[PDB]
Amino acid sequence: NNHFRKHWQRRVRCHFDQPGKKVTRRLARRAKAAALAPRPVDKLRPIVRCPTVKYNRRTRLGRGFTLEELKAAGIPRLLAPTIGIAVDHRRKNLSEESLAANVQRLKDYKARLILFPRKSNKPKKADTPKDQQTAETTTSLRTSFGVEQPLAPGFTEISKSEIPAGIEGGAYRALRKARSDARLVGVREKRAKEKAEAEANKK
Amino acid sequence: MKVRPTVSSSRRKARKAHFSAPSSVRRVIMSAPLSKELREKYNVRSIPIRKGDEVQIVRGAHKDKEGKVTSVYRLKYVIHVERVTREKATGQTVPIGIHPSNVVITKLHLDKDRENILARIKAGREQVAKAKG
Amino acid sequence: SEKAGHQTSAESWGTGRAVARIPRVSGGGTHRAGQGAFGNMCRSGRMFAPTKIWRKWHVKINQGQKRFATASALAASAVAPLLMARGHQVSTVPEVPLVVDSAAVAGDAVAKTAAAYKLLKAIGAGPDVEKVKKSKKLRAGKGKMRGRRHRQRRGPLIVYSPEHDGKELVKGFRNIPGVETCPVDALNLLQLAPGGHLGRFIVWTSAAIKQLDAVYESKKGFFLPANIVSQADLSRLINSTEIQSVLRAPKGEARTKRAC
RNA sequence: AAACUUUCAACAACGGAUCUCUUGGUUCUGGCAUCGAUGAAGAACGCAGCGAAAUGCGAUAAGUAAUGUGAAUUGCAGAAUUCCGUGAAUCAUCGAAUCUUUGAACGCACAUUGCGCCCGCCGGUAUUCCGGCGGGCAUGCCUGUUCGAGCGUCAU
RNA sequence: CCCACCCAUACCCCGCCCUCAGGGUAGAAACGAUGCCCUGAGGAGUAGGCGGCCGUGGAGGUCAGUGACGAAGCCUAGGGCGUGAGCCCGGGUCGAACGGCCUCUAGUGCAGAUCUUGGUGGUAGUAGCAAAUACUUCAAUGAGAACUUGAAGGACCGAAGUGGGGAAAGGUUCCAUGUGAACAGCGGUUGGACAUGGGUUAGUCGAUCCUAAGCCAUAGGGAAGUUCCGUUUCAAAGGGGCAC
RNA sequence: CGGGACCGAGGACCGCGCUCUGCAAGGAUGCUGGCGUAAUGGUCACCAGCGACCCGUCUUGAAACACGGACCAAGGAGUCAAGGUUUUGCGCGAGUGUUUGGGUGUAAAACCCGCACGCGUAAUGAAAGUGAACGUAGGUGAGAGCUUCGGCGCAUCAUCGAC
RNA sequence: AGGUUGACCUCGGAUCAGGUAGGAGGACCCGCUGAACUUAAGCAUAUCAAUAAGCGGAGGAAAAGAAACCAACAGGGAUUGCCCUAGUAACGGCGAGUGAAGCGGCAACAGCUCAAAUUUGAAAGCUGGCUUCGGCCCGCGUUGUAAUUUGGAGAGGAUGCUUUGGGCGAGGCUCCUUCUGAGUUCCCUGGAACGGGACGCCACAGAGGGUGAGAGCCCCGUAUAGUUGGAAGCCAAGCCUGUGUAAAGCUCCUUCGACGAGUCGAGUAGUUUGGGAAUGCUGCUCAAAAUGGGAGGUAAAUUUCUUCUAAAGCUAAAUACCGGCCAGAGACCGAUAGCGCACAAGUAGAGUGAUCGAAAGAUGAAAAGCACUUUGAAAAGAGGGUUAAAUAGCACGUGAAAUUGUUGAAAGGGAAGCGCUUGUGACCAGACUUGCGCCCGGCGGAUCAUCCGGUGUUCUCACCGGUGCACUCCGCCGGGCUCAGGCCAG
Repeated sequence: NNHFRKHWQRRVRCHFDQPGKKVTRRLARRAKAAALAPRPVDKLRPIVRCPTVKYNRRTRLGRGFTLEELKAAGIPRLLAPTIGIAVDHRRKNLSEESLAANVQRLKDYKARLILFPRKSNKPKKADTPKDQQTAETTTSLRTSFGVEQPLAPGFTEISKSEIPAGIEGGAYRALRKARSDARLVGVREKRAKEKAEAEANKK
Repeated sequence: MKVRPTVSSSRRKARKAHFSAPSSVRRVIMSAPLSKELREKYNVRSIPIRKGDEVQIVRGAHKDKEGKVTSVYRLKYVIHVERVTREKATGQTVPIGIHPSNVVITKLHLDKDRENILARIKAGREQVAKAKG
Repeated sequence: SEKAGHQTSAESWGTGRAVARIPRVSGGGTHRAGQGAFGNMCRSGRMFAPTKIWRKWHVKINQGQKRFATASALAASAVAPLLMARGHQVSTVPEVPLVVDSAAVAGDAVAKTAAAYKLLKAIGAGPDVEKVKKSKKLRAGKGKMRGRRHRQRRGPLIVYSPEHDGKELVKGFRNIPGVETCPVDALNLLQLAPGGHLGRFIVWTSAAIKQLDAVYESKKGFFLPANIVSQADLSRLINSTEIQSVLRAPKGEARTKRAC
């Protein structure tokens, strides 16, 4: 299995510039941090659950918070990207757990947020006062607001008295019954119409 | 060891720059040390050499000879000193090439540009010594 | 260059009676016309198997093996016979491994090269420094014209703690030839075993000596290895009573008499 | 015996190997975004006291202005530099200029230094003739101005 | 049929080399133990397989390495070591760098390929240097004259010329003065050679103008397009006069 | 009992012995002469006796034929990458792999970091799917090593069973 | 006057006023067009390859890009790129072969603008011209220029709170500029120290180069903080003032809620893809709809469900880079190498032309490149200088081999060359020269044995300081003796 039957030597890519590109990326990150100081270098990201059954056991960072999440957290959608909150309008909240977790995340960020006034001589009501403007700050929201518990806890201790009785008939038999019912859902409903029609005809 | 990224330790580039330097760079390259009493007088170690200076040769076969700098021939990096010459076959007198790093300047041809040069070198040396002190 | 030896128009003159069937440069009016081309045996031709940039230049080494080798070189640097076997002048060194108090190096104590050199002379690395100083020689070969003009021996390596000793001692020790400096948390095997030969002379600071155990405890996935031999003294093992009390009688001597 | 041929050695030839060198290649890495009708890239022809080329330049022609440096250039000739200076230099920088005939190449042509047209200025006795100088005259398309054409639609 | 004698790398005895096999060698006075000691057997080799060593360019370490009181290279009827590839020294020459050891690395080892480039032999002072009838005398110049010049003679082209002029092509070869080498398949004082200068004057001679065979713009139509057709077209494609 | 040739390996003692003050018994010593240098030895040139086809290359079984080679100097031809497979060394080991990336740096080096991921840890079936202990993880015969001398029996092989 | 006088529409002219396009470059980028050699035994499917050549068009990047997406999960959420998915799903004569995508980790992150609405109580919009810089005109435009809305919504209501404009600006950063440490100390070799020895010094500088041979301190530079002078930008802690005519945000809602057509889609043909049942593009024919439409990788009907919202448009970054410009490097090459080119090299030269295309580096530290004499017509030769060296003479560092000349030695009756072994001649390397041990005699000295103290060690061995008083130790010179010594031999 050697795919060398084309003119492969004309598009061979080497990577001698790997440390130089790392140096260039680090210089760009330092310049971005110096330009964005005292704001963090990145935006706040929500916690979302990965698709498919292979990866639905793990959570990660998403693109941006939903409009419903921002509305529940009390942050207007025009203010949100101006104070370092990423906003996604395509994502929806199909369940209450992820919505509540992201609302709590937004509330923690808003509680830890320091908002400087646009004009220093005229502070506003929603603006952080100068005597609380000084504190120890963070510049990495991916570090200070990462995914703390990506997977579920793999070990838990319970007392011997509260051991559940489990599914009657066994877990293996329950799985087999579920598969059999899923395969036979249509035929049983068809013979249900057939029995109903026979009863209506010969009532 | 050099640290700056604009500095090259390439021998090829160094030799190309040295042997293809223009006249204003060759003037800086063709520098000579001052004498001792000139060094305590002006607080200057080295100056670019020029016509009319008085030098003492301290290296080569014409060591301890003194004379006036009659020519500064920058095209082969040579100064022509008075009476430090030789004869041809015919007996005619031709000057002998001396590199400026093999002489020491004992008397300066002083004009106001040279005074400004000496004054600013002395001021720079003093302010560096004061800053590092 | 990938086009070297191929920027010509040349064709062979065919099978005949006079010349060989190498491709010959067409045209006329110049010395190049009729001359051979495209062959590795030809003048002004392409070589056999031209060198490519996608040769494997870098070698991937297991981090466990790197840490093993670094620990082995560190252990070899505490053995004074290996220090002499690697060519170091350590006869006046008071103790191996050499530990100097951090008060002599911390801050700007040895930020000056004269102060650093005086400290080396006081602690006894002076003969090694002088050996490196007078070992300077001009290189034999093309490295002189390719930027490697001189060769000299390796002197002491000073291992320090950047948190407690600072980093101005690096500037102090920089200009002394052969003297190298290293933080305790970034130890380099290329410095600990120069040329693959064990027993580098190391000047330690007290802070680095203290921090070495934390450094080797902070290496994740690596423990200090277990040796396959517990007692390295083969003479004691062989001539111990436990082995010698169960041996047979010797069946001969070192020299055997000729029978016939 | 010599000559001749061959062998060995020393010196001298022929030739340019070897060794050492290297203002050059080759490969990698880092940085930057900037040609042209306000006439590019390229081509031709010229320019130095004494040059054919390379280099630089354009009839302001190995160059001008400006800024800086501060005493050269050099093969010869000849001049310097009030050296206590509006200043040497085949010097550096470079923001002001000059920039021949061409070339996308633009009046029509060009295998011709060919032939025109429009408008000014100057000179020769010159309202008419002759000569010189200066500024213009390509195509496609856009916006606008102005002059128009057509029972194409109307009003009157 | 008999006796004696000759000699193969065969057989016997001895020495030495290598390989293989079998033993010994630590309460170490003990060893490049990867060593040493003892004993025995064996020895050809293509394709092919394997091991060890020698050499070259470069890199890390090391030898407190060699060197202008002479590095590298080169020459040597001069020596030493190795079975060998090779290593080392002496002598001469020469002028600026180079080597030993352990690892690392490769564009790493030549008698061939009608190779590749460059250089040089025998042939060999050889084949030739014989078409176009042909040269000779005196003087001058000069170092030198068959092939320079002047004169004196003899000849040839024979007007479809070995003459006097042009078109194409060339580009200074034209003229004067001077000239070492090179070239003129000899010779050269001569030269279309070399060096420095000079020389081409138009209203009337040609070009320039006209159109021929033909070629190229424009309108317009094709073509992804570089561009193709089109040259009078399915174009609003312009001249003159008069005016109270 | 004579006559002659070639050879002298080893390097304190040990042993087998005998003809036993010692010896011919597990390998040469003793005495004497000339010379002490080109005398021995070595290198080069040449003569002499004997010996001795010109090298590759190709062909088949082999020669012959054929093809290349006037001479000399310098180049001049199984390399590099990717992916397998077996063996050697090394680290870790039911795990292993830092180097896509991040941190850091005396800055293309070195040092440090971890999520995912690759391979392995389970197979079989076209698929739906299902999924590896009756037993000190079995019986019998071998089997190194150990043993309290009764046996216990590694690796591995044959064979009958179990999942 | 109406047979006139005009308003429009369309189409023209002008060296009209003002503008723009072309060509170059093209390594990387966006498209079009498009092979064959090769690999399949050969060979029309295929492979090479959706590649080379050809054509059009940009920029510092381009392109793509804010879902008519992926999915089927507890759902992710614009684009790009790296790792992985994965040599996997899948396609494939007679098989050679080909070959993605979702998820996941990371680099980088950024979002928006129109058409479809009546401003209708006032085209509120804009090009150009003239300006006294206040404006005023000629026009464009109602077959629609501003404000408002873009699906995430929005419009209309209700409702009560919040939001905003200017001007300085300390200070900081970027780019050129002045300036920076220490021996030419003594001796030797040498033509020349930059070599060797001695004594110093500097080092946030012992990188590199030059200087008559290997220079940290002779010179340029090199390291580090700064320090002079100048311009243009950007960031920025703070501080002065206007305040609500206007716009803007948040919460809730009866109602309304326009959303891109020869397009989507279908058939067919060509081409392409892993999508030769599930791909994309183009041509021809047909040709839509309003909870409609697209997709949901096996054809169809029916009933559901999930996801977005096409046929209009913009947008940095992470990514590419054999072209250009500036720079730094290398276990690369060292003049037949390395680019064809280290040199007046894309030059000389060849070809009608398209094109083809070399050879060629090194005197010496410094020309000091040979005065003068003499012989030659001259080139040159010989003396004689110059140099450290001419055994460096502009044929020039070193100067191999083939091949040649001279000198010296030798062999040769139709080949030489080679092996074994003598011999002759020529020329050489070794070895040897005496060592060691005793016995006398003569000198010069007491680091002889024992004891004491100190010190170190291997803890019983040593060294050091006092003690020897010469029958004891150590050197030197004369004699004698033994042993061992080189080559060839009996």
